[PDB]
Parts: sequence; structure tokens; C-alpha cells
Amino acid sequence: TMKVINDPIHGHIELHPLLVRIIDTPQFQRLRYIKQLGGGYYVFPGASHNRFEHSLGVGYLAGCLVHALGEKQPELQISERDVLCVQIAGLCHDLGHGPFSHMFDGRFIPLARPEVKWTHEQGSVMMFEHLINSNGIKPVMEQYGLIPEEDIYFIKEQIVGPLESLWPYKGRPENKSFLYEIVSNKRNGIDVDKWDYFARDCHHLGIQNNFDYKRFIKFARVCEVDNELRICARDKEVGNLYDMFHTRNSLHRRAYQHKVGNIIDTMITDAFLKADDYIEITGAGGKKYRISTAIDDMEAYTKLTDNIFLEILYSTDPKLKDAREILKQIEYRNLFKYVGETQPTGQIKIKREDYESLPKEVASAKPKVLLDVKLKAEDFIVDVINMDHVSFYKFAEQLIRVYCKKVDRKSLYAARQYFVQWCADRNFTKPQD
Amino acid sequence: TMKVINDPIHGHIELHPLLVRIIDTPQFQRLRYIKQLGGGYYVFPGASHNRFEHSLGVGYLAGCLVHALGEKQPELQISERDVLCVQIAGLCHDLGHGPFSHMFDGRFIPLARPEVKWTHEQGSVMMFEHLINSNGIKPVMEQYGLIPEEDIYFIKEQIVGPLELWPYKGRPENKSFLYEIVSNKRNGIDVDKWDYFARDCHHLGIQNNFDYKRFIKFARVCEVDNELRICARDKEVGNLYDMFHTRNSLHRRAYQHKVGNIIDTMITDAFLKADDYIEITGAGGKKYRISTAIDDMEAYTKLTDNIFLEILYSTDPKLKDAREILKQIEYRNLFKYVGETQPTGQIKIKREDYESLPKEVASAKPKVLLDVKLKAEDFIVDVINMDYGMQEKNPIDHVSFYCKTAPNRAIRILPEKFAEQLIRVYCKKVDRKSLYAARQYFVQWCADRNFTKPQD
Ligand SMILES: Nc1nc2c(ncn2[C@@H]2O[C@H](COP(=O)(O)OP(=O)(O)OP(=O)(O)O)[C@@H](O)[C@H]2O)c(=O)[nH]1
Ligand SMILES: Nc1nc2c(ncn2[C@@H]2O[C@H](COP(=O)(O)OP(=O)(O)OP(=O)(O)O)[C@@H](O)[C@H]2O)c(=O)[nH]1
Ligand SMILES: [Zn+2]
Ligand SMILES: [Zn+2]
Repeated sequence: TMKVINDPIHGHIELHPLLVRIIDTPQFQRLRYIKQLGGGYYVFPGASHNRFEHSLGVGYLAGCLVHALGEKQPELQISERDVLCVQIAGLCHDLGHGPFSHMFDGRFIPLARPEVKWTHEQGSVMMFEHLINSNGIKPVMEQYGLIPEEDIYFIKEQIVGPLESLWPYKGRPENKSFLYEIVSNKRNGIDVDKWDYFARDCHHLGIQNNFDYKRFIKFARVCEVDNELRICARDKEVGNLYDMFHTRNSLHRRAYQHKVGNIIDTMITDAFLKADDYIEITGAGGKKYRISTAIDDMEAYTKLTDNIFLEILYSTDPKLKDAREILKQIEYRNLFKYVGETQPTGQIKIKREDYESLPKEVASAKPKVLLDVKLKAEDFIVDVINMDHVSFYKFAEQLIRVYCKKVDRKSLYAARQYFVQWCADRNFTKPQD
Repeated sequence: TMKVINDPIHGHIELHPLLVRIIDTPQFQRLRYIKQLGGGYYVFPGASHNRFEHSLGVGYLAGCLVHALGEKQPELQISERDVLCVQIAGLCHDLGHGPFSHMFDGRFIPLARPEVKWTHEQGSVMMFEHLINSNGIKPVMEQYGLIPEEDIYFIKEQIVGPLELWPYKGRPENKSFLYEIVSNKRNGIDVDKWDYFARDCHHLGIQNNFDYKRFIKFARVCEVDNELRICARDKEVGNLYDMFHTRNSLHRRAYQHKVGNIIDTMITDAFLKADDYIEITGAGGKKYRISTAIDDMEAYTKLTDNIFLEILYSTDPKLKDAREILKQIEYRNLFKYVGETQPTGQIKIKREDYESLPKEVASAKPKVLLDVKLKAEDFIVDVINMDYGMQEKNPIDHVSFYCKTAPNRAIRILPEKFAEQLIRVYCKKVDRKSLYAARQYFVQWCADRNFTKPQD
């Protein structure tokens, strides 16, 4: 029962029955209703792709790499069981994403609940657990040779990292440390996750992809480094890697950090914040959750997708009028206006818990040339945008942009002044344009 | 100094301000929430694309073609005004599509209201009218040289055809060729098809062998039977064959996919079970159902693929049945394929008769009586058309060519064959006995009807 799925990036993807069973669940199929690039679709009409197809792709590539390593180096003792667990991890690494992907955990939850610590990865673990239990996957795992308790632990570790000196992982021993570099590779940012989305995003955006992932897989090997096992590239592949990094940079410059695309993300977020008190999502035991609290209950979170945009847009409730009106601004293309950009000096990083305060700080700033119209915190949006040792055998770490909700020439002028001053008060770089 | 949109199929698409204004409306942006291939996404994960981006592409290509014709043959007197009206028509030809595109007008409305005669094209006209009025587009049209009353008429005619010698009132007969750009019924060669062949191929992973740019570049208006028509250079004949083979591949591989079509009928089943209980607010606070929203454009504006998730995420006990079918789709417990047949040599099945077909099948009398009997609600009968209205033809016959030396007049003159109507039957009961039974009813029904005999 080896099922085959046609993908425009990878061609034929063969799926193990166990994977098919994980895929055919509400928890996984949910990913069909979550846009890969969030608000990017509103700037790039080719970018209609969702997390679902990306996740299949990552699961596929994860398998290809591990399987290839096992053939070339049977001394690594990569079992078929190891292969499946890595595939599953690749499949399920994005289960925890929320509406509009990175917009949700990167901005909405911070602004809505600054107290809480939340990442989509943590979400992926919770949702995976929920998926397993809700659909009786453990017996099916056993039926294909897996040992649920340790293997489920391994899968979770691949996704989120060590779960809390030593070898921190408990799902596999240190002699298989290389397996933890396939799906999510923290240290050098080279994993199959990135391979898929670079290729996929390029394909949909109309941007040229220079990296050849197959070639890289074909020439990859596990090799000794600092008395540790790591995945290593042949020296002949160095050009291919440069091409990868250039593709990455292009995607970030051209798409991920696009000026209007990011503005639209903050407008969508603004609408969610205005809707959060009034939207009800039913979770476990009939209990009711808000957009911002659905992350606390996986039954509710399952039903939280980009649909929430249209539920607000199509609503008639008077209580949702404000939220609805912002989404209508997007349709009519009356967007927030770009004021300017700056960076934090030093190794200083504005943190998520502080995001909510930033608009007030900006309005609190005192421009020396006092002006006619004064602006308040509600009129400002402050957007914080985040972001050679691979083994062989201009990058801004944080950008800060400010937008204004009032498009009046004088308000824009004013806003600029507040912004410039705020940068000065914080010893941030001085705005240009 | 006009706006540019990056598209993966066409590259840079330059948009006239007036087009930008039509695009930035709820009525147009609605197309972002309607899947091009409907239930095809549930089989082809690459096919996440929506009608919106397709519509930009068609608008763009419509403009390219007309503009190219005007440069090569200024004796045609194609104004800038003409160009814009054709672009707008290309932009807006799909405004009338409903949830899951062709599933909606092709199956749901027929099953829900067999009385009514509805096409997405008619919808596009109504929605266009609604778009114009709701967003004060007439003054803006005037501001860029258009004459709203006649030009709006022309645009609508390009989309739906004529209403009620020369049938068109939006442009005179000496510009008859303009009516062949966006929608060409006669020979099925228009910019609409060019975009979706390319776009669908790009998303499905199927190779596209037609080269639309080349065709545009060598296209010319030329005399045929004292009729002005768009004519291809004789050198382009291979390119055309490639187009028709691409079309055939897309249909065989994608549009007629077995499970994809099953899923379309499951979605439709859910809608039918939800239709009584879903309320959509239209004009003046009046409430409409999924099946009646087509009667009110304010309501229809809010009718998109979202309706799938509204049903899926619902808690109302009255929607339990509809909801349960959509859950079957998530769990991948689909209706079961019984078999396939054709009305070869027969009169073809019409939309108003779709609702009756499941009863006919259960009414059929198999010779070998089975242990269990089945009823009409257990059968789905799916009628698949390549192009519903049209006669079984060869479309190359209606293509005009020209030789370069005598470019003013048309030349005097191994593709695939069409099964222009397929009929499939699915069963809602998945147990061996019922499936066996269903097969028997089906085989008999084909016999009773002088349809082709089912194979495997
Ligand atoms: N199961 C499944 N298949 C998908 C999905 N998305 C795309 N597909 C593809 O669509 C095809 C049809 O769905 P299935 O019902 O699994 O197809 P099938 O081959 O008839 O399999 P059975 O019905 O189980 O015999 C699959 O073979 C896959 O190639 C998905 O989410 N789940
Ligand atoms: N206007 C508009 N632009 C879109 C749409 N879809 C994608 N885009 C692209 O998104 C870009 C940014 O949107 P705009 O608000 O037009 O931004 P802009 O190009 O800076 O134009 P202004 O904001 O009017 O100066 C556009 O230039 C288009 O290339 C759409 O539906 N409407
Ligand atoms: Zn990912
Ligand atoms: Zn179309």
C-alpha cells in the first residue's frame, strides 16, 4: 500500500501507509487552510500555497536524505524504523502553525498575551500528541515496527529540540546524533525544511532557485567532526551551497521582508486583536476559547485557521465592526503607511514581551520641533522583523519598522518626527530614505 | 507609471490604474477565496491556486493580444479604449464563479434547483454590474476615455455572449474580431484557456507544450467569408496541435481524475444537506441560502470556499449531517467508485435531469437478484463534461490560417478524440455486499439506457 502523491516540486512522492494514516486526520488536514507566506499572498498572487503541501515535501525530503545516508554508510546502522521516525518528524514539524503562519506566533500572540511564551514548534509537539491520541496511531505505529514511547519522544525532539554537560537527547543515543540534523538544524540552518520551502516559495513567487537539493543529498555523508557525528558535504558541492545561501537571501529581501507584505501582516494582526474578545472557538468539553487562547487547547486550535479572516470579514455582529473595517481597508487597498526603518545598536534584541509597549514609547517621544498635530499610540504600528561552518569531506539580525494608521500628509510628517526621535532616545541607528 | 504585479506564469504584469480600481474591490478580491480546480486540491497538493490570480493573468493576456494586433494592423483602428475594455472583460470573466468553481454551477445548482438555468458567466455579468455600481467605477471609466453605457455593454457581451445578422450591440461588425479574444465559443481558442492551461500545468506538475507568446506574436486579423477573424500563421500549426494535446492531458489527468471528482460530489452532498440551515445575509438584511445566493449579488459576494469550513467547524445540530460528510473527506473515507460509462451515439444527459439519475439507477432491475437492496440516496451519479453545452466537433476545423506573402486572406483547407460526456457512479455504502449490489444496478442501468458496457 505505497501511495503516491504528485507534487510540482518533487514529482512523485511515495508515502508509507503509516504516514498516510497520520496525514488523513483533521489535525493534519488543518494545514490546508493555512497560508505558507501569510500576508504574502496579498502582494504575490502566485503564493497561494499552504502549509500542507510544504509538510508533505519536508517529510519526503527528510526520508530521501536519511535513506541515502543509510545506503552509502551501512556502518551507521540506520534502521527502517529510524527512516520512518525522521519522515514523521518532517511531516509534522509544522503542525503548530497558526493562522497566516509566522504572523501568528511571531506577532499576534506577543501583542495579545505578552506574558505567555509560545512558539509554533511547541504547538507542533502538542498538536502531534493530540493527533496521535485522537486517531489511535500508536497501535498502527507498533504494527510497522516502531516503539511508540521512545520513538514518539524522538519525533518530538526532532521538531522542538531537547525537552528537558551531556548528550541532551533521550530519543536516540549519541552515535546517531546526525539524525537530529535533518528536519531542524539549529546550529548551521541547513535542513530539509529549508530545502523544501526555498524551492516551493521560489516556484510560486517567480523567483529563480539556484540550489539543487538532489545533488546535495546524493553527495552527502556522515563524517567525524570534533569527535561527533555530523552530516557533511563533498568539497565539490561548495558552489551549490553558495547558490542555496543566495537563494535564501533573495527570498528574504524580495519576499519575506517585503515592505507592503509586512504592513498587511500587521493589519491582519490588528483586526485579530480587535476581534479577539468577541470570537468564540469551541474546544474540548464544549469549552469556549478566543483566538489568543485557542493555543491552550488543541481541540480548539484544530479549528483555528485562515478561515478566521473570513469569519471576521463576513460577520454582521456589531461587536466585530472595528475588526471587520480593518479587513475591508485591505480589500480596498487603503493600507497603513510606511514611516521608516532602523536597527538596534549593539547585540541588543527587542524581545517579544516588549512588543506591545513599543507604540506608546514612540508616541511618548518628544520631537524638538513641535508640530501642529499630535499623534497617539493607537496611530502607530511597530513591526519587529527578525533576521561559514558546514562540514566538508548585508545581514540585519533585527529590523524595526514603523507604520502610521493615518495617511494625511501632515500626520505622516509628524509620525516621521516621533519616529526619528524615538530612534535617538533608544540609541538606535538614524533613519534614512 | 502604472502598477506592476509579479506572476509566476507571466512575469511582470503591468496594470492600468482603472484596472487597479476594479481589482481593489470586495467583488474582485472575493476570487482569492475560490479554488481554481475545486476539489482537485484534495488530490493534487500543488493545486492551491485560486481564481483571482487566474483572472489577472487572463486580463493581462487579453491586453497583450489586442495590443499586438493593433500595432501590426493599425488599419483595424483599435483604440486605447478598445484595449481597456478587452482587458476589463478578461479581468472580470470569472467574477461569477461560486464555491469550488465548476462544481458549483456544473453540479450543485442543478441538483439543488433543477428548475433554474444558471451559469457562472451569467453570474460574472451580474457581479460585474454589482461591482461597477457598488464602487463608483463609472466616473473613473469616463475619466480614462471610456463611454460607460456602450462600453459596459461590450464588456458584458465579451463575457457571456450576445443577448436575445450581427447580434452584438457593443461594437460594430467591423470589429467582430475583438469578440474572439476573451471567450471564443466557436473554436475554443481564447486567452482564458491560455492562462489556465499554463497555470494549471505549473501547479499540477504537468508539462505545457503550447507557447502562447509565440502564437500572439504571429497572430493577425484576416478576411474569412467577409468576416474579420483572428488568424494564425501557417507556421504555427504545430503549436496549435501542442495546445490541443495539452488540453487533452489536463482533462485526462486532472479535470477528470477519479477521486477528485468523487470528492467534488461529496462536497456537493454536504452543501445540499446544509442548504436549508445556512444563512447568508444579502441586500437589505434579507437572508439567502447557499442555493439562492445566486439571486442576490450582495449575498453572493460573501459565498466562497469558506462555506466549506463554516460547515466543518459548525456546532449546530441541524448541520450534523453535512458536517459528517466533510469529516469523511478529512478521514479519507470517501464514496466508493462503482464504474464508468458513456452515452455514445445517444442523446446526452442534461443538467435538469441530474437529480433524477440516482432514482433511475436504483429502479433498474438486475437479473441476478442480490441479498441486499439499495435505495436512491445510496447512489451518486456524476456527469462529467469536457465542455457541457457544445457539440462533438473537431476544433481545428474552425481555425483560420494565413500565409505571410498574402496576409489579408485565409488559406483554403493525428489529434486525440473526445469522449465529451462521461458518466460515473459512486456508492455511499462501503461494505462488500452493497458494493457488489451497486455494481449490478449500475450495469443494468447502462443496459436499460443503451449506454456503453462498463469495464475495469
Ligand atoms: N490519502 C490522501 N491522498 C491524497 C491527499 N492529497 C492528495 N492525495 C492524492 O490523491 C489520491 C486519491 O486519494 P485516495 O482516496 O488516497 O486515493 P486512492 O489511490 O483511490 O486510495 P484508496 O481510495 O485508499 O484505495 C492519493 O492516491 C494521493 O496521490 C491526502 O490528503 N490524503
Ligand atoms: N493594489 C493591489 N496590489 C497587489 C494585489 N495583489 C498583489 N499586489 C501587489 O502588491 C504590491 C503592493 O500593493 P500596493 O498597496 O499597490 O503598494 P504600492 O505598489 O506601494 O502602491 P501604493 O501603496 O498605492 O503606492 C503591488 O504593487 C502589487 O504588485 C492587489 O489585489 N491589489
Ligand atoms: Zn516548515
Ligand atoms: Zn477563466
